Amino acid sequence: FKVATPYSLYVCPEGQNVTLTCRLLGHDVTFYKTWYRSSRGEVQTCSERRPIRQLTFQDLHLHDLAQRHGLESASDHHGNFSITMRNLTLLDSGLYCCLVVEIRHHHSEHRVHGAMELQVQTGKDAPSNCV
Amino acid sequence: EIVLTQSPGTLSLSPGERATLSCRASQSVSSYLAWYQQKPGQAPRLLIYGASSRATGIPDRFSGSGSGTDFTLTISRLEPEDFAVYYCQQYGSSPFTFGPGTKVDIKRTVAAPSVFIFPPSDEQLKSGTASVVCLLNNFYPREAKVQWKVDNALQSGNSQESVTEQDSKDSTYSLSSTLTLSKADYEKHKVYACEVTHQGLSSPVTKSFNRGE
Amino acid sequence: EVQLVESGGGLVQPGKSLRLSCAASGFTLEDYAMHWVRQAPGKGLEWVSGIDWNSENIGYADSVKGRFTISRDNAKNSLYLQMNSLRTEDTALYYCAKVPGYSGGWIDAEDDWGQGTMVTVSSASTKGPSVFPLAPSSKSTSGGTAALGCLVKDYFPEPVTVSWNSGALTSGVHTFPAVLQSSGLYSLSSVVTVPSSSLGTQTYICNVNHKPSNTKVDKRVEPK
Ligand SMILES: *[C@@H]1O[C@H](CO)[C@@H](O)[C@H](O)[C@H]1NC(C)=O
Repeated sequence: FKVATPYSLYVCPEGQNVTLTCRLLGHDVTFYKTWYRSSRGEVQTCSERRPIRQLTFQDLHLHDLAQRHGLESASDHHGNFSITMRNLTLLDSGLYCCLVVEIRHHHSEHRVHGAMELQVQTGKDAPSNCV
Repeated sequence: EIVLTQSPGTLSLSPGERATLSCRASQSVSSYLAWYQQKPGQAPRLLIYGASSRATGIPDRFSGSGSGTDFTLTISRLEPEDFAVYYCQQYGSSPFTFGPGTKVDIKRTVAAPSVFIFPPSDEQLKSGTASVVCLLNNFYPREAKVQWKVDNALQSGNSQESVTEQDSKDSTYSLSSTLTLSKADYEKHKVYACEVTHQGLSSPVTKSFNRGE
Repeated sequence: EVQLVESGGGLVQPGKSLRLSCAASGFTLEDYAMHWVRQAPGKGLEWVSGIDWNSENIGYADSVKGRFTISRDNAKNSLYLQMNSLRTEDTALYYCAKVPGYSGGWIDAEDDWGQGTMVTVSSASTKGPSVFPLAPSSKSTSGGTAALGCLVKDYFPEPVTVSWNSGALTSGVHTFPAVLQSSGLYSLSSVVTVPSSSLGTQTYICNVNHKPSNTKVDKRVEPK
């Protein structure tokens, strides 16, 4: 199985709402999906796992707790899965990671992740709306 | 600390019946309440997590319910393979202590044992000890009496018994009684017998051998 | 395909130390909370310790706090249990498990357990078993069925395992629970019921393993 990331970079102004998305590309097989972010260091990588607005990859796995921090983890029937981040701040900038775990019950486990960069801007150079 | 209790301690039911298992907590559980099934010689298996969610591969006949301090595991259409100990456990607040478990036994028809007697081997004799083994095979109920007779004389304190756990398929038990004597003591006598009493036997069954035959 | 391999168990003098390890294959440990659960023979399950994926949240059963230390190495997909000041009360089969607790629901529907490793805390010495045949006889045959077995005598500590014909013979087998003899050594018997007519057309061998003494005995059980 593969994970597709339609967008590599998301450039948003502050106060806006953004939806980051990933696509799961295809008997006792089940898929577990979630999100996290890289650490805010010099090099951003999905091998680093940090919570998003203090919500862990366990908290965000596929509601009320996420809603309090302006987050919503959701999915489609067509492999698509996403995280909505409301009322964006400069601090939200960084590398975001969508994680998928394929479980063949008591037999095997395979894990794949996708990555996308989110840049939140303010001032003269900042874009008009999420684009 | 959250202390769990389980009731009943033992449940004995016929296949097809409904088993109702209870788990009580000394204080409200976070619903981070799990149920585990453990069969003899095997690691436990998770059946229920989150008080009512079935683990992957668990049949629909296993159902978890309840909240706060009162939790229930219902096993409908009980099967002979369901012979096991069922444990509840809370995993929301450390220590994640288990409940004491409920032993689920299977009821079945009376089955008389098949009795076999084994003399000590020549190999064991050249070590100074003689072990005489009596086997009671595939019987029900578990209650049985094995008496040892050496030249028609009833024995005492020289025997130990061991019993299997209820069989997952036929719901029977098997038992071994071992008589331990010194080689000199074993060589002093001729007739070695084990006399078996059981509900399935209208009269006791005696199995015997003559030493050096 | 998926397994949790345990090691480091066995016989240990009271007051001494032992380090158990539990390594995963078929799946990675990096996302999961891992736990140690023990069980004294014939007793209930007892949670020992738990550790979350990033070694932040750690818990211990009261009786092991201070003496035992749980740790993990996600790069080696390994879980550890450093056990100090070991007591006879610590004698048990120790399981490692990928189960709920510090998991946050990830992934609670899927559990995985190690096969368990026996830890025996005793001042007694290791002792390999003596295996004797329980010979089938013409007079002992009942309803066209012969019973035969192996008497596994005088070993320490537990456990011994018995298989028949290298695992090819499983149906009709009964391996009795061990009995502690007055000498302080264990004994057990393993029996099988076969057709009496198969005595001349099949060979019966019990395979007795006693890992604590690095012992394996293959004993042929012939009619006598
Ligand atoms: C963001 O989402 C909330 C909740 O759906 C909505 O009320 C609000 O108008 C949105 N803000 C923007 C800038 O779109």
